[PDB]
Amino acid sequence: DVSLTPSGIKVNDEITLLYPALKYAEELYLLINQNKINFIKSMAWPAFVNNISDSVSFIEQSMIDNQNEKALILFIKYKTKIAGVVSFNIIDHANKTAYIGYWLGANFQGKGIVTNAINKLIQEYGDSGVIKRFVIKCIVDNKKSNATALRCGFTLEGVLQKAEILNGVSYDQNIYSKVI
Ligand SMILES: CC(C)(COP(=O)(O)OP(=O)(O)OC[C@H]1O[C@@H](n2cnc3c(N)ncnc32)[C@H](O)[C@@H]1OP(=O)(O)O)[C@@H](O)C(=O)NCCC(=O)NCCS
Ligand SMILES: CC(=O)N[C@@H](CC(=O)O)C(=O)N[P@@](=O)(OCCCN)OC[C@H]1O[C@@H](n2cnc3c(N)ncnc32)[C@H](O)[C@@H]1O
Repeated sequence: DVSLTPSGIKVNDEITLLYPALKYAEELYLLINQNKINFIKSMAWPAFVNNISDSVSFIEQSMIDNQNEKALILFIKYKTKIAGVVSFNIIDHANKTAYIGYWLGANFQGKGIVTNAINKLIQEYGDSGVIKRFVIKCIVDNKKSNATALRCGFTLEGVLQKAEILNGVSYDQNIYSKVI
């Protein structure tokens, strides 16, 4: 499979999902910083990304989790730029289940980048038999994330009451799955 390269997973001509590395810390940090105000509306961690050292620490932990298959954290490269992150936040091997996370900088939204990334990951891990069940959880009022889940052919399974806390406030999540 020529799409599986040493540096990452080639999705298409414009998108590669990069294995984390320290060389990305500066660009990743700058991207998060640029999007902090908007990102704080949908995720709990951006509020606390205050220096490049925070992105270094995130990269170091992500590499440890990747090594041990606890998670799969990938940095989305679109053309020449880091565009965001796509992940299996959790890989449950015993139950062949992966829980998916994602974000894109504002300048990279509206381009199908995360939908293409997710489709590629499901082909690679799902059609190979490693993962049987893929899961997306997202706050009910997160319009774009819900649209992405549906665009990727996931099915709504239910609503998880008060399941995600942002800034001390609990929000309901939709839980979506795609089963192989
Ligand atoms: C959720 C998030 C990743 C969605 O980004 P996105 O760009 O809409 O993601 P997709 O890859 O699904 O792209 C779909 C959009 O691209 C358009 N598009 C353009 N080219 C496309 C292609 N090749 N394929 C599919 N869609 C394409 C679609 O029309 C759609 O745009 P629209 O919203 O104007 O209808 C983004 O809003 C984000 O990062 N938000 C903040 C963080 C966050 O909420 N994360 C998830 C927490 S649950
Ligand atoms: C997104 C989605 O579909 N569902 C939701 C809801 C859910 O699953 O509970 C979700 O996963 N939300 P999320 O904010 O938290 C993940 C932990 C859940 N407890 O992660 C979003 C992205 O941010 C990345 N990410 C996390 N920390 C990061 C950091 N410090 N720097 C850069 N990227 C980071 C991460 O790798 C992922 O790709």
